[PDB]
Formats: sequence, C-alpha cells, structure tokens
Amino acid sequence: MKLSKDTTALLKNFATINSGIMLKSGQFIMTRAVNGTTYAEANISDVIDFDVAIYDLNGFLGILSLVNDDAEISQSEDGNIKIADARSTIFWPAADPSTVVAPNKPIPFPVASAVTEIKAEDLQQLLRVSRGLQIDTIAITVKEGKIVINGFNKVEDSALTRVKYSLTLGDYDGENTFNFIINMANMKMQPGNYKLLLWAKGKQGAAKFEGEHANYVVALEADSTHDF
Amino acid sequence: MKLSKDTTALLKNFATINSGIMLKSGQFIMTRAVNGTTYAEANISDVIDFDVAIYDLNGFLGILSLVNDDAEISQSEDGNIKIADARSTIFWPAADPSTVVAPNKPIPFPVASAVTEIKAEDLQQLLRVSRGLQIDTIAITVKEGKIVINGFNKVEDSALTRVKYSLTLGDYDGENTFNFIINMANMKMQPGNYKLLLWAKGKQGAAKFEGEHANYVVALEADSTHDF
Amino acid sequence: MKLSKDTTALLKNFATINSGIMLKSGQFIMTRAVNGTTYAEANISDVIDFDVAIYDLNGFLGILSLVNDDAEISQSEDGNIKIADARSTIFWPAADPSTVVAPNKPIPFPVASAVTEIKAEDLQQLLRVSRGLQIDTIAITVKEGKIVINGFNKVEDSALTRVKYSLTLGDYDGENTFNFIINMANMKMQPGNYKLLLWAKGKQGAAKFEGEHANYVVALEADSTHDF
Amino acid sequence: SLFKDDIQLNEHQVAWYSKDWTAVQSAADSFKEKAENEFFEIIGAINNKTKCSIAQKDYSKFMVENALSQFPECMPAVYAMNLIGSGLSDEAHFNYLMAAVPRGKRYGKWAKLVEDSTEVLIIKLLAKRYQVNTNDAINYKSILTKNGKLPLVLKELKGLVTDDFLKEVTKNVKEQKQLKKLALEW
Amino acid sequence: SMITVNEKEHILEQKYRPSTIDECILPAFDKETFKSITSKGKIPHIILHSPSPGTGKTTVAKALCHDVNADMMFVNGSDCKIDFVRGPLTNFASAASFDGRQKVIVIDEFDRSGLAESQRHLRSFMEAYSSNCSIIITANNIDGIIKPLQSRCRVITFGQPTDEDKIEMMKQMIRRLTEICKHEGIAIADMKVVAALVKKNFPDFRKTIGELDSYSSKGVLDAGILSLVTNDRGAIDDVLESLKNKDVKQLRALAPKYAADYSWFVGKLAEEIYSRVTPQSIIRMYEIVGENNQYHGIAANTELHLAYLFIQLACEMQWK
DNA sequence: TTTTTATGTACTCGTAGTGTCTGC
DNA sequence: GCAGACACTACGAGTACATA
Ligand SMILES: [Mg+2]
Repeated sequence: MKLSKDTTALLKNFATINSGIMLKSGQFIMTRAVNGTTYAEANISDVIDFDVAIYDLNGFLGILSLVNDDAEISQSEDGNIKIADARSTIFWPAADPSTVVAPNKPIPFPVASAVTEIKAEDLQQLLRVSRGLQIDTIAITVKEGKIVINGFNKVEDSALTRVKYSLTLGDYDGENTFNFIINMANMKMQPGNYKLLLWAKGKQGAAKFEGEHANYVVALEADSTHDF
Repeated sequence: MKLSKDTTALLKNFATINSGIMLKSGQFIMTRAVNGTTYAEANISDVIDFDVAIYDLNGFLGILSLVNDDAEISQSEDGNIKIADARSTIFWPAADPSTVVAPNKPIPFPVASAVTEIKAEDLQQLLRVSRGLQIDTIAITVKEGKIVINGFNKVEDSALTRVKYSLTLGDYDGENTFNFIINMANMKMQPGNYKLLLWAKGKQGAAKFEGEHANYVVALEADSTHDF
Repeated sequence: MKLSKDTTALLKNFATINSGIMLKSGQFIMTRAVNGTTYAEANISDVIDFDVAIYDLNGFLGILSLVNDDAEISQSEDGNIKIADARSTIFWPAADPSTVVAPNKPIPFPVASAVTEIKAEDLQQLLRVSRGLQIDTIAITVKEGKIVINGFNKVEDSALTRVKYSLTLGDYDGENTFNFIINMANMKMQPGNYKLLLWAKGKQGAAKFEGEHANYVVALEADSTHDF
Repeated sequence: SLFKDDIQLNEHQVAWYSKDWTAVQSAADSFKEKAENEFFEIIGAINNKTKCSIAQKDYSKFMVENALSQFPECMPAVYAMNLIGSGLSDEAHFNYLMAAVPRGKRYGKWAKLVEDSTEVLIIKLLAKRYQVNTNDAINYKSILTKNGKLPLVLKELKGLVTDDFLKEVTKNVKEQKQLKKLALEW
Repeated sequence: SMITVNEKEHILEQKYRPSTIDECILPAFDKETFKSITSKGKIPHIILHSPSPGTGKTTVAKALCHDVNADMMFVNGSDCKIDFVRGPLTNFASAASFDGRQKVIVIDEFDRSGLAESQRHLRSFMEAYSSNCSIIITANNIDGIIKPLQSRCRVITFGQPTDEDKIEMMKQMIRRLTEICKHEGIAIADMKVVAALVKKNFPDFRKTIGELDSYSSKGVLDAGILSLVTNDRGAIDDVLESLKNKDVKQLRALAPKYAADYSWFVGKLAEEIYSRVTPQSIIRMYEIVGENNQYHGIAANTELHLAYLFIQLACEMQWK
C-alpha cells in the first residue's frame, strides 16, 4: 500500500474527529469520534493491504509528508509499521487495537427526512464566524419557507433564544415544522460542498453530510423539536 | 451603511490605539488611547449613518472580514448591529458610549513650533529596524541645521547616549535647540509620508503626524528638553 | 565594503553554528562552534576590508536584510560597526572578543579514509524527519556492502539498539569496518549537495561535508567503534 | 573537539557564548539546591525558652502547632491554640505558645503510619470500583480475602489501575512496582 | 553646598537623594567598606538588603556607580525575567567597552518569588560573564534571593546599626534635615522637632524626610508641631485606660464604638495589651480574646459580644 | 536532632503547541 | 506553494491565602 495526496487529505481530517484510527484492508476507511457524537466514512483511490492501528494519526501523517509519493508502507519485521523510501526506511509503532477507537460498523443511513444543501462558500463562512461570535451551538429550521441555519452561544444563551447568526440555504417544499440542533465541536469536516440529509424518528435523529470526497454523520442534540 | 476595504483598513489601525471606538454620524472618525498617550482622527469615504458604541472594535473588524463587500450594516431593530451579507445575516453587540473612551472634540493643533516631513519609505526603515536593534525610544533633534531622528535602546542606556540609529529628515531653517523624545509604544500610526508638526511650551508639548488619510497626535516623554 | 545576497545567505547558516562569528580581512569567512564540535569555511565574491568580531550574528544580518545592497559597512567612529543606507545610518554594537569564539586557524582535512556523497533531497529528509521521530543522534557504517546512516533516539535508546531511520547512499567499494556516531545538534549544514569525507584514527576522527557553497567538519562522539 | 588549544571554558561559558538555552538550563538547574525551613529555630525557641527572633520570619501556625504535638506535655496548650488559633495574630499565636509550653526539649522524629501500599492499593481500588468509601471498602477486602479469595475481584479490576490512580497512592518507582504487582499474582 | 538637589522633582524625599557615597548616612564599617570599594576601582558582586524600607540600599547602589563613573544599566527587579537575563542583560555584558568603564548592572528590588528561575539562571550567567561586568542587587527580604546568589555575592545588610551607629547616624540626619529646611525655605523655631522626626522613624530615612514634608504644611516647625510628631499613638488608649480602672459604665459605652471593624480592633488589642500586662495574664488574654474572636460572626449582637469581651478582660487581666 | 493536615481560589512565570502573516 | 516567522493560547509548577 502506497498513499496519495488525495488520500492523506482525508485522514488529516479524520484526526480531528479521533486522535487515532483503525483502518482495514480495502478501499474504505472510517474514524469515529470517541465520545460517539460524530462519525465519518469515506471511499478512496488507494487499497489497504493489511490491518493496522495507529494511535497517533497526526504524528504519522506528518512523517509521511517527509517521504516520497512512491513510498511503500507494509507490516514491518515485528508486528509494527515500515515506510520504504527509494533511498531510506522509516519505522512507525503499530498500535494495539485496545488503544484506538473503532466505529464497529458502517452505519447505513436512513431515508432522508429532509434534504437541502450547503456550499463550499457557506460552510466556510459558518465555521469561521462561529469562532469570532463564540457560537457553540447551531439549530437548523424553516424560516419563511427557506431552510435557515441559526446559531448562538449556548453558554450565555442557554435557551437558544438570542440568535447571533442566520444563514439562508435553500427553500423547503414539504409541510412540516422542525428544529434540529447540533453541537458545534461536532462539526468537523473538510471544506467544500455537502448534500445535507436531515433524518428524525422521534427522540432519535441525525444529520448526514454528503460530500464529493467523504461523507459525515453528526449527532443531533436532545433539544431538537419536530413532526416526522 | 456599507464599509470598504479602505476604511475597514483604517480601523484595524485605530484598534491599536483603543480596543474600542466612538463613531458618530459622519465622514469623520476619531479615537484616543485610554491613557491619553495617542489620539487619531480621520475623514473617510464610506458614510456613517447612525451613532453607536463599539466595545470590541478589533473583533468586529474580524467578523466583517467574513462577509461580502456589499454587506449592509444597519442598527438592529433591537438596537445592536445587523450586518446583512447577501446570503447571510450577522448580529454584533453595542455598548453604551460610556464604556468606550471617546475624546470630546477633534483636538486642533496649535501653531506648530518647528516643522519637517518624512517619506513613506523612511518610516518603514525605522519601525522595521526598531525590533532588531531594540530601539524603544527615539528623538527628533537638529544636526548640522538638518533635523535627524535618533534611535536608542532605553533599557541599555537609560541616558539616551549611544545612539543606535539615525535618519536625516530635511533642512532645519529656524534657530532653536531641541530634543523631543517619543516612546516607540505610541507610534501606532499606519505607514506612508507625513507632514510633521511638533509644538512645545515649557513642560507643555506634543507631536502631530499629519498623514494623507488620517491625522496622528502623539505625546512626548518627560525627559524631553527644549527652549521655545 | 558591501555585502551580496550570496554572502548574506551563506552567513545565516554560519549563525546556526555559532551565535556570532570572528571574521577578518579577505574573501574567506569562518565560524567554529564554541563546544569545539563543528566548524565551517567559505570563500565568496565580496571583499572584507577590516577585522571585526560580531555578537548577534543572526541580528547583524537582520538589519542588513532591511537596507539596500548599496549599504556600505565601515568601522564606526567609536570602534563599533557603522552601516550607511540611503538617507540614514545604523550602528551595530561592536562585540568584545573576550566573549566571542571563532577558529584560531582553519585546521585542514586529512585525506578521506572513506568516500561517499549525499544528494540534496536526502539531507533535507534526514533533518525534517529528525523532528517527527525525535532523533538526536545518527550513525554511518556499512550494511550489505553499501554506506548507510541510522537514526536513533538516544534518550530512550541507551545502546542505540533500536533503529528508527536509515539512509542508503550507494555502495561501499572499500574493505574497512566502522561505526561512526554524530550528534544531531551539530549538523548545521545547508541544503544542496555534499560530497562526504570520513577520517579516523582509533580514538579520534571526524566528517567533512563538501558542498557547492561550503565545507563543514563535525566531530564524532565516543561510541564510534573503529579500526586502523 | 578540534583546535586543541581552547583554555577549557567552564560549563557555563560554552552554553552562554554559543547561546543554547537548554544548556543554559541544565547549567542554571545546577544550582537548584532547595531546603530552607528554619521552623525549628522558632519551635526550639518555644521549648528552650530563649530569644524570639520572629515576625521578621515566616511562621507556620501548623508547623509549630504540629511539631509541638509530638510531646504530650504540650497538648493542653497546642489544643488551646486549635479551638482558638484561627484569628490569632501569627505573632499572638507565637506569644501564647511561649507563655504556655513550660519545659523544653525535643528530639526530632515525628509519628507516621505503616502503609502496606500493596494494601493501600487494594482498598482504593475497591473504593473506586464500587463508589463506596474507605471504611466499607475495608469490609470488602475481608469478605473477599475470607471468601472468594478475591483474586477474581483483583483479576477483573486490574484492568483499571490507571497510572494516574497510581499518582494518588504512593509517590515513586515503588508505584511502578505495584503497576506490575497487581497485574501479576491473580 | 554639600547637598545634592535633583531639581527635576518635587517629591522631596526624592529631590534630596544623595549623589556620591559620601553623602550617605551609613553605619561606620559599612560606609568605609564602600569607600574601600570605590578605591580599588572595580566593583565586586553585591547584594544590598534592608528589610526596613528606605535605608539607602537603592541609593548606595546608584552611588557606587557614580563614584566609579561606571556604565550602568538600572533595571526593575520585577522586570528581570528569564528572557531579560538571556536578552539585553547578555547583550550588555558581551558588547564592548572602549571607555575603560566598569560595567555595572543594578537590579533593583529583586526579591520576588517567581523569579526563582531568572535567579538560578543569573547565578550561572555570572560565571560566564563575570569578567565583563558586575552586579549590584537590591532586596528587602533576602530570602527572596536564591542561596546560590548570596554565595557568589558580597552581602551587606543595611538597617542593623550598632548602638553607636544609631547615635551618630541620627546626628548626621538631624543635620541633614536642617539643611533641607534651609533650601526648601522652612523655618525651625524648635529643633526638638527635627530630632523628633528622626528618632520616631529611625531605621527608615525615606519616611523620615517625607514626614518632614507633611509637617511643614504651615511653613514653620514650632513648639506646637512638636506636640503632633511626638504625640502618642494608637487610639486604643480609651479602652486600655478603662480596662486598667476596671469600670464598666465606660467600657459598656466604648463597645458600640469598635463594633464597626471588630477584626481590626481585636488585633490592635492583642497587640497593645501584650506589653501592658503581666506574663501569666498574657496566657489568659489570648484565651479570652482568642475565644471571643472564634465565636464572632456567630454572635447575634456584635456590640454586646464586644462588651462581653471587655468585662471578661477587666476581671482576669491584672497589671501595672 | 526533627520537617508538611484539606479545600478552594488567585496571580505569575515558563514553555510548548497552535496560528496566521509574510517572504523564493 | 510552502516554510519561517512572527503572535496568543494553555497547561504545569510555584507560590500564597483563608476557613475547617
Ligand atoms: Mg528601592
């Protein structure tokens, strides 16, 4: 197995979801968050030829940058990892799987309870503004027939009443009133275009972001109100 | 009202003077350091269509960097600030104009005492060097009928003795002896060429930097000496 | 005298070896580490016209990188260093050789005991990997008829038993057995290619790197194991 | 080591002249040398009935109070300064003791307990596991050791010895010897 | 004249800060130890510590420098952090002197706690740089100077003068005060007043002059101003007098007076009774006041609970 | 011939790791 | 485009304080 520019892009992102990762032989990888709040699957252009656990996924992605593209990872002389440069060789510790948090099954999302979309441009504006305004919570709902995103500081807001930010996205052709709430530190996904699929059955509900590179699924918070 | 990358620029500057700002309806903005060490004033393009107090000036200048140039700043029905970007809306606070330190009126300079100028290029060469050379105090005096600036390092020689730097500013026409000492900490003004009007009366005195865009007036220090 | 980009770029590197330098009249410049472990030598276009020790080496060049190339560097009227820019002047402190240490004489290099070379990209990889693997010591020896380098972390590795990184330079055509150990602190050399030259006699020895712009000699530590 | 005439510069010169502050750091750190605590000069002043030398110094109402607690003859006036200590001048507290503790003498050794820190572990690991406090945790150890041999309980619980928990029990490599010991003879 | 005036300042205990090492009022041995130093021409590593404020420490530092025509860097001790020592302190030491001038670094008020690292760091800085320059340290509490520094340094303790150095040093200061009155235009009608200021404040010459400022309000030091300087402190006298006399009508009356800050008043009481009462009555006054203090803030009526302290004392406390 | 209790809170120092702004 | 350099954050260690 060798790794491309496009492959380590993802993984560098997955390290923000969970420090380490457990990847298995195939064209597909997922880290899930430890607290279980958020989860990411994706399919890539490279093939994994063996199972291994990596406890410091960031650390490892760093040493990778310093080797040629042609570089060859493979199980090293003992249970551990080896990256073979044309001229040199580098060893990385292979994690005991007790130590890394694995998702345990490729969660096969339901049928969308509502679909909308969010642009590379809009997601960009959100993430950043979130910083300046100390906006730790957002709730997606319908405002004058369009799907709007709202956001607040759940610390000094607590009721999610005073609205620090509003984003218009697209309009809503269905007839049902819903208010869906996400914890912001649960929004970790690489920049760019995502098809947003909201789904809710009663007290369980979720949000899947369908990107042109990976897919992301975030937990909805307890406060979400709706009819579905 | 709408703010232009030109003016959003002149403000990030007045943020290095007072963390806050008072702006009243008009084409004219002033601010002054809380401890009265520096006073800035300017006339601007974009037109200011309501009064307000801004506690955070540098963080709201941070949040206006995230919208489009077309974004419409209005007082909020609810009296705070509404920034309407095209696809989006942001909400930013207003404090009362009691907690932001405004000067009363636009302090007019007296008839100057001596006058020189400085080129844009030569301001660069001062600031930028001070860091390296640790020049924390500078002095405008006359040398050979030609006014020079002098950098010193006040911690190294408390006496302003070994002059680490000097820049000759132009011919000195009148006849008086003076050493004006300015704290590098007060030099907050943006780059470019300035007409320099300085004034002294005994234990009185001040230095006005008259720029193209805005005016700057900077306190001297107390070991400053002169006959005027 | 004036300085060239070439002679400036060269110098900063020489700063990483010693915080200062002692230079004299010529086209030849040099520093040695204080601890004695590393030394450098280089010859350049620009011509040195007076003997001066510097103190903040990285500093002197900082000021330089600001003024013009037309900058003339004299001995200050007070024995310091005077630098003449367009409209202005700057005095850098003349250092006190009591403190400074540089090479007494450029002691030259015994003919190579064994000869190899190292490619540009390959020096880089070593250095930038030493960071992510925390390698503080390396070893040049022979495995399988080729001359290679081995990165170990001396803090967790007493005996350098456990190899994290190895760099193959191409085959060994001599018959001798060596294990040579350098400290990663003392590898200050700049990028670009280097012909390598290794010399030993039994309790004492060194390594010279011969590049397109310079030469370096770093000393080997004790645990070097060698014959002849 | 080239050049072979270098008037060997001291540990410090090398560091500073070359400017690697981590060398400067090992160098400075060399002077660490930390003790002080002239507390016994104050204490011994109160026993042996001598000249005060105080309020110029740093007094620990607790050090003194406690040091004197070593000797049953003082207790009446140590106790007095207990119920009444809070809200006495650091100085007043010293004036009392001087006017209180009558004889004088003391040799050093303070009382500490015996800790089988094998046994301290087993008790804190029951206390954590079951969210019960120490006295009950005790009863626990006994009915396990008595019946069920508690290797099993030690077996299931070993899983969490988390090394931070170890930071609570003892202070040194004896801690790293336990790390292994509970991971062993079950 | 013989006196220095700074004339750039109005605050008068700072207008008159001595220029040389002679101008200073110091104990015999110390003053000489200082001349002797300015003789041999180069200044050793010195630590100067009071702990009483205003004994001359930071003045005697500035002087040694004037008397050696030293090149000086005066630094705020609290400003001298690890990066200063690495920085402009090394910048200074290592940069060259063609004046042939002793390079001296004055670190004023170096006794802070968090500077432990800056201090260990200096004690080493000293070994590498010792021959370029030298270091004078001002401190109030020496303990705030790491022991490895007190070692490498000459440590001179101001403030603890012999019995004869007390007597002469005050004379020297009475003379000095009179001279300041000559310049500032103050008239001395009764001199017992200038002696009062000096005795009253003695170890501290700074307040000693300051008190000269505040008592010149009218422009003359007279027999009436004597009565103020000398006049006998504490206002706990009314209670102390009523306790001696063992009466109530008066004590009962004073209680609501000090009901305001009880915490302070109980302190001033323990302080001033400790001297004024018999040794075994000392052990009781602490029991009596120490208990009254414990239960304050439980006590409903603070005024009354204060009365109950007064009665308790008047009975058991005895003294002359 | 000595030698450190418990619970909460605050200020400062130092460094290391994170960011953004800048220069071939 | 990156790598380098500057600035701001945070955590760990030290210190000191008050109430029980
Ligand atoms: Mg002082």
